Amino acid sequence: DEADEATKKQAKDTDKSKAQVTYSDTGINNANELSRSGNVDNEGGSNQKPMSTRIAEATSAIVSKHPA
Amino acid sequence: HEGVASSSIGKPFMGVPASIVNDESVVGVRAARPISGMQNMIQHLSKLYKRGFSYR
Amino acid sequence: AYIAVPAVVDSRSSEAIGLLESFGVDAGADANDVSYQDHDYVLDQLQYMLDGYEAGDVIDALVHKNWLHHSVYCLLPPKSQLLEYWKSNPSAIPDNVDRRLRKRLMLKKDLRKDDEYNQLARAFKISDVYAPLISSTTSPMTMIQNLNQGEIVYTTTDRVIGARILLYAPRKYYASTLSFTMTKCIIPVPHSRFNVGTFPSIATPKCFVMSGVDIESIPNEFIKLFYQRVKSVHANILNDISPQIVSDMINRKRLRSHVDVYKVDVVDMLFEVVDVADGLRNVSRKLTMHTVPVCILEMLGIEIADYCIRQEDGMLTDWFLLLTMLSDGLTDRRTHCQYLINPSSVPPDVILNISITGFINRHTIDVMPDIYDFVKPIGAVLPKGSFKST
Amino acid sequence: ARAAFLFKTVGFGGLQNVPINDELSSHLLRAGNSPWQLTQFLDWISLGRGLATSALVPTAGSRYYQMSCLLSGTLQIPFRPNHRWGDIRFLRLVWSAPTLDGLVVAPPQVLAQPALQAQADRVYDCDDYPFLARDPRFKHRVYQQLSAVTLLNLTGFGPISYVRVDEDMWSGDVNQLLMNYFGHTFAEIAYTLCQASANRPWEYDGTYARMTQIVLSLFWLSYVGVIHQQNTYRTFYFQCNRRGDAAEVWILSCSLNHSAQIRPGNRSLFVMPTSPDWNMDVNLILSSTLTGCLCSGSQLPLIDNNSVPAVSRNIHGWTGRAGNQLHGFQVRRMVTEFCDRLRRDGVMTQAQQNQVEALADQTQQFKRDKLETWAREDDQYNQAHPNSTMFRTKPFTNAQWGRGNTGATSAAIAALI
Amino acid sequence: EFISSWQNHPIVQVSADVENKKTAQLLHADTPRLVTWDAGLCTSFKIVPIVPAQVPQDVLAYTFFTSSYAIQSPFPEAAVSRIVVHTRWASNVDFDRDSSVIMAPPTENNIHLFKQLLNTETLSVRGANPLMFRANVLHMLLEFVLDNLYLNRHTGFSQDHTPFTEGANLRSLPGPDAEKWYSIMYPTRMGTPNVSKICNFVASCVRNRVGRFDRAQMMNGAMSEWVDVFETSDALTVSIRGRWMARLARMNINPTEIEWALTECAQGYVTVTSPYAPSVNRLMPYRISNAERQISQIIRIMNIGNNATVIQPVLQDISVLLQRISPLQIDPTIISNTMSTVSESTTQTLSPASSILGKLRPSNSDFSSFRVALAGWLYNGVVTTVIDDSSYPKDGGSVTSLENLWDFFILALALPLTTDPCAPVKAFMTLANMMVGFETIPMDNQIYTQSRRASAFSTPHTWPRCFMNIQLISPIDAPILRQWAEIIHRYWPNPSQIRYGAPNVFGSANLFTPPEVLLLPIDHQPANVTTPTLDFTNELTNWRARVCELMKNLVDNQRYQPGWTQSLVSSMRGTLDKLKLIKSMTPMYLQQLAPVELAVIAPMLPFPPFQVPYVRLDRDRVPTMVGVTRQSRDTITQPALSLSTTNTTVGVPLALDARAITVALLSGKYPPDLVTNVWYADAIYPMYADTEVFSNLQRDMITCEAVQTLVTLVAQISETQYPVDRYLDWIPSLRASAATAATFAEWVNTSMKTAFDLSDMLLEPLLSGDPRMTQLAIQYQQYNGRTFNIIPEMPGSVIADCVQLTAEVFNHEYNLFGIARGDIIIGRVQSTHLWSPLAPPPDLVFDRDTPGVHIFGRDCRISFGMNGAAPMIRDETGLMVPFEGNWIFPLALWQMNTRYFNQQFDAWIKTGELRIRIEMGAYPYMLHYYDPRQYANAWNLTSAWLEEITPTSIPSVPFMVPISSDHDISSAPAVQYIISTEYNDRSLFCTNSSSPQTIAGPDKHIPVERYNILTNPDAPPTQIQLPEVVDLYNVVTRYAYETPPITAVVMGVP
Amino acid sequence: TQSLVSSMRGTLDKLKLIKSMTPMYLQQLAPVELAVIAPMLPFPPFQVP
Repeated sequence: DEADEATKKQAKDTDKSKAQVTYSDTGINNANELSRSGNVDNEGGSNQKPMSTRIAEATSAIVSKHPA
Repeated sequence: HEGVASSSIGKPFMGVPASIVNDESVVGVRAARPISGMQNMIQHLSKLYKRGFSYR
Repeated sequence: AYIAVPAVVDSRSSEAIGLLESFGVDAGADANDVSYQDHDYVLDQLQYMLDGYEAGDVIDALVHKNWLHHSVYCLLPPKSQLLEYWKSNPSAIPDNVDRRLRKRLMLKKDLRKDDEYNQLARAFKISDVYAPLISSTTSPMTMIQNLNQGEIVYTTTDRVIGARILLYAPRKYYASTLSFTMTKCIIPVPHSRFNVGTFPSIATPKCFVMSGVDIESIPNEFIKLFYQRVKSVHANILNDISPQIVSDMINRKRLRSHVDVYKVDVVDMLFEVVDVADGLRNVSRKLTMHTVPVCILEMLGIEIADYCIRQEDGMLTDWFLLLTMLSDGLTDRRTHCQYLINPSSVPPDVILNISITGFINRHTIDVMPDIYDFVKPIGAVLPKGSFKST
Repeated sequence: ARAAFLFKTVGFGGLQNVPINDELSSHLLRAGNSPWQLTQFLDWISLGRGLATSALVPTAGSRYYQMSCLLSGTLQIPFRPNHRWGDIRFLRLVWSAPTLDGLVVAPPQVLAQPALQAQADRVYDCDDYPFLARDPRFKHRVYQQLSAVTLLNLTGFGPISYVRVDEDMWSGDVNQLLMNYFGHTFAEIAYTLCQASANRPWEYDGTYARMTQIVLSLFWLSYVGVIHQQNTYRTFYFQCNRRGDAAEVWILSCSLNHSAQIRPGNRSLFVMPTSPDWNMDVNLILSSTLTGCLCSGSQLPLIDNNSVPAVSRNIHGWTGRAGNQLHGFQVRRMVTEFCDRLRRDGVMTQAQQNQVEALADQTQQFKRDKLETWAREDDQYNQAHPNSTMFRTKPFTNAQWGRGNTGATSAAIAALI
Repeated sequence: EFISSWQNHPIVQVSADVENKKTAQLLHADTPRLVTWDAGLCTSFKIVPIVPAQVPQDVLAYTFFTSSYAIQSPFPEAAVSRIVVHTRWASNVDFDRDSSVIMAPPTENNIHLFKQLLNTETLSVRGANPLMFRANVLHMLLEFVLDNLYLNRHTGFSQDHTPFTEGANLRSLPGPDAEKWYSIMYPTRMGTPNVSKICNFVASCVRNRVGRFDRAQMMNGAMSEWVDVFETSDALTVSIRGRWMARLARMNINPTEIEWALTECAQGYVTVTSPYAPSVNRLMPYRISNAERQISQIIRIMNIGNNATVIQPVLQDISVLLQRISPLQIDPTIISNTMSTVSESTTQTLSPASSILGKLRPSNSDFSSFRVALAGWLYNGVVTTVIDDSSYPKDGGSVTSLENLWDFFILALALPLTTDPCAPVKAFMTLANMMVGFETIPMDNQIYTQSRRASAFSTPHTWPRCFMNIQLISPIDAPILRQWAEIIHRYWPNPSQIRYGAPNVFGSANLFTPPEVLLLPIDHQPANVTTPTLDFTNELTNWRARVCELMKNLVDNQRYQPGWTQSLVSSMRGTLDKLKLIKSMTPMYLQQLAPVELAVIAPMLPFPPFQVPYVRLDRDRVPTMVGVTRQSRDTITQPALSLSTTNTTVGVPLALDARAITVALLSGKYPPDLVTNVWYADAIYPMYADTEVFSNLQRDMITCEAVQTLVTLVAQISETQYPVDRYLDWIPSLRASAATAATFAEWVNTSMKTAFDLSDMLLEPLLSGDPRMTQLAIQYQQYNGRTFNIIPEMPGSVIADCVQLTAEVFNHEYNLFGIARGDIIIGRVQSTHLWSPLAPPPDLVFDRDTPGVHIFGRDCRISFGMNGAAPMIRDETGLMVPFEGNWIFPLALWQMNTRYFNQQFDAWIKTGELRIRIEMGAYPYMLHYYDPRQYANAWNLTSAWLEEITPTSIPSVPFMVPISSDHDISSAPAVQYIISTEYNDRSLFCTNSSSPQTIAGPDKHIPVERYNILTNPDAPPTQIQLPEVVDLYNVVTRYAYETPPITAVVMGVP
Repeated sequence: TQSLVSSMRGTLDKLKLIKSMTPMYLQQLAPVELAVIAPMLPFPPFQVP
């Protein structure tokens, strides 16, 4: 998606419908490329649930209350 | 309808196009089977043949 | 993030109606997060394609379509008509055209009997000027690949699929059919975080297919075929997510006109027969009852609980009988067979206490019988002993 | 390329018959009647992620030894001079089809007839059997497992592995294939390689054979400790997060920090463990299996006669008058050698070494106790039943629990580089 | 009048009907779903409360218990707790196997679980036939394994911010609620304020085994490849999923191999690329074994037997593909143009050109027959292509007829392209039939004489001796026939071979041929240029020339020419010359290009090629029979000894039209400027983007797995020829038959189809025979009598191995599954003691060796008492004894004499001194808890059980058990009647877990052995104790592997 | 006109290998049933060797 956006921006800058130079759809099989994303946290786990909410879950699991 | 199959799969006739309909003869599963030009034409003729005829 | 659902989706109608709510998705508050694609033109294009080719290869080709990338088809007239259209308004000729042809075309003179223009005319081929050409013989897979890579796909035929078709020349030159639904005028959208469409795709690993509706119960028949073929071929490489998962994805961080009256939402109910003859319990059988409208369920309050379905006299209760009549049948969960209830209290197989468990399949159907075309009397055939008086 | 196809059968560990019986044979053939059970063994060990166990198969080495015993006891029927395949029985079992495809229960007549009395330490030639001689592909497919069995049965210690270093092995195809295993473990690589070898026998100097040799060399160099993250062999090494654990996991890895200098030439040697605790080390058995699969068409160098018992001497394709020496080692001492080499290299500290030592000591204690208990149980069962004597694990002696030539073996492997 | 029997109308659960979708299955098959991910807990056992606690109480103040402070606890806080089996009771799956096994607490009825398969005659709803317990248990275990077949997924972690742990990393579960999971998963995290049993157990554990402890971080800013954690789970499911993962790992392949395989399959006409960089550990399981391929091929051949309609559409599809990718095309007017220039006279009544054009009638659709004839070359094992009988002359024809001459010409050109091995003999006999009367040859008998139709010579036995020995034909009497025979012998096409496929990844499915090899009935010579021109150095062109010159010789014969006008002779000679010199490109195309197209098409066919060797004129080597086997004979155990006589022949002939083939052979042209490499690079590229072969590999793997599982399961209840171990022989079972085996196999088939989400046929080809003796083999035979047979090797089955392991575990943990073991004793016991009936004191139990007992059996007779005497019953020794003492009864005796025995014995059991031991083996049980401070009697329950015993079913055995107490209580009398003969109380978990101790009643602390990892400080972290003990806390490995499609990693250059 | 050898052989093999229980019933149970019902008939059996 970033490559496609770069190509579109290049076309806009060059004032042409299509761009002579493209960052996407080249002849190179660059299929192992990786980019930073918000889906992976610093620990190597997934962010399907926020870290703050996970911490709240863990700390609420051990709460004790005043007797009646 | 069952004999006309094989030799006509997915290809029209008389200007009537092919189509896609439902199948539930097989027990427990009811999926979609594609029919040909003659098969679609027979499918449409069958409801008339099952209901009857109106006569002014 | 593209999510595929087993229903037809349109930009305005699916926004007006609660399609995600109909399937069971929780509310998303502001709707700026989601955007709906329109696939009705794609569906009629699919029917047109099926008229010529086989279903399987067209479906397989359409699987590899990236719905997050824009592209369009450009329909060209036949070769001769293109020559006359270039002879008129001679600014239309591209630079790729031969110099001799271009100069002769500017002749502004009757070129029928010059014979140099004529030998050039036999020599001319459209593929020389335009590289990507469908040419009415191209495979659907090649169509989808050329549509995925690039923006303009030139074609000389109208039997294509995947994108809108734009004319290249005035309608006079084109002698084809007047399929104005897919063909626009001769002269001449960002995606949100979530985009909802009909046809599933495997182009990118950010695509998802929504589960929760059984592939059997899909109302639309073409969508039923598409989903069947996709699931039967690419079963191991599809991302399936529950409606609860979809709702969580929609509301992760935020949470911490004329309307048709013949569309209803139905659910499948799961229950179990329980014998409580003694203080203990004995589970006898597991049953699922199909196609129960939700509005009657809300009216006659039913929750996950234990009920008795017989009265003091010994006959079935009115509410249970009405619910069974409204449903489309009962199936045994272990042995996938139709189940017929015993109306009497004769000891073999008497149901007296039931336990409701949950509801699984939720979708929208049309109550229109589709044969009630003219207003006429109704004659129903029902065998003897069918609680007619009740 | 190999020219002679010979193999050796297991020898009695003090008994008067092959140490296997009907119960063990049925448990082995529980899910498949094919005696060639390499894939079944691979499935049973479950990628070596944990300590596999069972009532009749306490360890992975136990199953390996039982497979060897079953093949040794069963193959002696078609290799009689008359070469008949289906007229006699061995433990209520008969071959199905002359092509040695499976074992089935004997017919009533054969059951009434007496069974075959097998012998110990027999050496056989594959080309003697007419069908094996006729069909080359069948012979090549069988000879992989036959070679693995021979490599296990050659001596009384654990299985034997082959280590070779040669710079000319590397090529473009080898690099391209090797780069694909960047994050996989040794067990997974061995699984894929073994399945590929089973599908197609390799040729003498093929890409798969060269890559297998390279992988074995890398694993053994990393195990000794010559190669690590700060000293790599063409930016490749093996990493183990918990050294001395009961079930160690090794991961292939690349690093751009430093590349060691390799002298030109071709060098090789033969390694084996001596301590009995090899029964609970999947990596060593998998390395031996890879060497056996290689032995199908590679013709490895000869093994010196003085390193093997008398009954294993002068095998046409395996042993010889002047050959390479076998280097044996002990796992617990090799752990200390690994730690010391890393500390001298300067990438480890005293506290880390102490922690590794403590963990290794605990693991050794546990394994020793379990093995002794199982041996005693086997002895008691043999005492109780005098007509169906068996062994569940390869017999060992008390002397094998001490350090042997571990220092010399470590020095030789280090000098390999 | 209360018939109650009409309602008993059974419904058959399996129906059989005529089957035509075998064609659809052969063209396309459903792919099993192998990869499924789980994000919940990897456990199948749960602890449930049975009796609530005793808070508040009059002894201990309420400020003691933690429930008063609302502190969450790992285990239920109750007076009684038990372990119950519930598969996937805590999981988050993306796909549902629907093979779940749920049980109820023992205080409820579970009889419905043991009456699922063959209890179609059990009228009652609370009873089951004790003679199918083994079958029901086997099906239950299979369901257990099938439901537990999943993979573990690595979700995510967070660090602990409380001093309860030393900053450990805790996993987060995806779901609506997580507070309960965070307390269930980690028992050791809880604090220990008081001296309750739970707190003591927690305080007796280590502190440094919780959460994650190992990771594989191979890249920065990316998900870890895998992790290892300590969490609640069970060893059985852990082991099962480990074996499943190992099986998939053995199938994993990498993109470079796929690239190489695709290139080698495409023969260099298509190029694909793969990346070269570090990656993220993809999982693409697609590699299987040649044995599996061969077994699937044999099963498909068995499915397609003797039925043409099942195989014809396959040939049609292949012809469509050939038409799409081939450069050869029909020339419209070549024949008419070449024949419009023959010199003729207009005063003749016969015109050879007009006659030949009328007989030919070219059409564009004629090429379809040619292409299906080409396609038929790959399946000569099951399909034999022949020339339709209508092509031959109606009455045999005559050489005086120009029309018959043209029929002979057409048939002669068309015949050598068929796969029928009798084509040369038919070609000879066509001319023989035409020249009967004109020339004579010696035949064999009076049946197959020279007047018999040429299409009737269809078997090798019918070859005439004069055909095999040319010297018998007289050079003077039959010169034309001798010439034709010599031409046939020295110019028939010679078979050859070509190489195809890339078996490195796809394996090889060849059976009777060496792998990677295709045979061809004509000679193949590779082309050396990419710009072809017309060439006449071909065997087919030579054949045409020889036929034309033979017809010229026949016309120029001096016994035939005088009957014709000179002009007609000249016109015929000119026509023959033009036919000989016609410019057709088809013979050269068939020699240089068609084999390449066949080779590039073959590897991606749904039905792999099945071939037998082509023989030219060697009659001794002609194949005459191809057969497959699926059963075994009386006592024959080795397939090599029963394949010869337990096989069914397969094969079918398919007819074609000679005219279409001849027209295609005579009219063929290339595009004006053709460059073969460019043309094929353009044509083949779209075809090589499909993955159906990759799907078919998985389908074959599942098929073989199912076959092995079926045989393994059937061996447990029947007698088979394969070695197997037994663990459930103590469970009663009936004497099975073929119908029982068929029903059991049908149930297994349905279960596996449901588990793997398949709607088409599976194991039904093998379900048409007695499944007690199954085997798979194939063979074929020659004319001289030699036979060649193939017996595939059977690969292992991870599913079958897992089922056997589950049986081994069940053999020790039967109690957790609701089943009791042993026998029962009925007799009155009255006391105030609080022992449990599931662990009775030894003195109450008596057995066959106990002195004084009376053992009863088959021949029981009861003699009534008279005048105050007592009634007596006959022992097996022969003595008659009164109704008192200790008796031993097999269950079947009471079952067959229920009412009489009840009426004669119930009073003495209730009040007298009679005690009876019923031998049962295995049975389901029920628990009823009673308060120990009040009177209680069990006579009602026992009498109900005894009276509802029936000769075809029994209900669950009821037990009466007291309730444990944690303080002093008074005692009250209690009356018991039923006890077990051995210990059957392994389901207990703890009693009074919230209280410091249990003063009265049965006592049971938390089992430390089930938590060996946490309670034994010097044990390896990855130790399991199967099958004796199932651990409830283990080490679990969770992965994050990716499963992309093939086209996402392998991209081909356009 | 067309060879039917393969079809005939296949049909005959299927008929030979059919899974009928009738011979087993005839040689095992039918004699027992006949012997059971024989002594109760109004017209006792009358047989010739």
